[PDB]
Amino acid sequence: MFERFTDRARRVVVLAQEEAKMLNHNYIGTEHILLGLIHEGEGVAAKSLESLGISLEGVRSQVEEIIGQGQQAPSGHIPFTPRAKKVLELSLREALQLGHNYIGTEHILLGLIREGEGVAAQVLVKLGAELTRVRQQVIQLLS
Amino acid sequence: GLRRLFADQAVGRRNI
Repeated sequence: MFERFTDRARRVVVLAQEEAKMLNHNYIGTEHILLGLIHEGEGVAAKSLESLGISLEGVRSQVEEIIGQGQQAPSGHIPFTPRAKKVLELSLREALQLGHNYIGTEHILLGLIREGEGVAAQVLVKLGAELTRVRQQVIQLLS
Repeated sequence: GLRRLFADQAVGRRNI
């Protein structure tokens, strides 16, 4: 599935893994994907999130409250949570339905919203960003 | 990869 990703989408997932590592987390969850979308900085997802007032520090703060720093450094390669796998699979489906044969940062964010149930979704709502508004912003920046 | 056992090239883990 990674072979469909744009270079900047690949960067999102790489940064998600680095954020999980920094937090001493044992899985790449949806919240790490959200942090990766922000860290990537330049894509439609990052720009959408900046527009909606969703900051790297706000998300990190929420993740610290909900999950907390782990005590032991994990390995270089961290597995995805089931929910994060689902998000990636849905990102593909978003792209396909919109007529794209590639997965960009926009599609990863749309997939995160489509899944809508995991830690990232909980954090977005806690930070004042209803999922529906997030999708509209993405679609808007795309149009 | 999208599973568990050993390191994918870039991100995640995979099984045999």
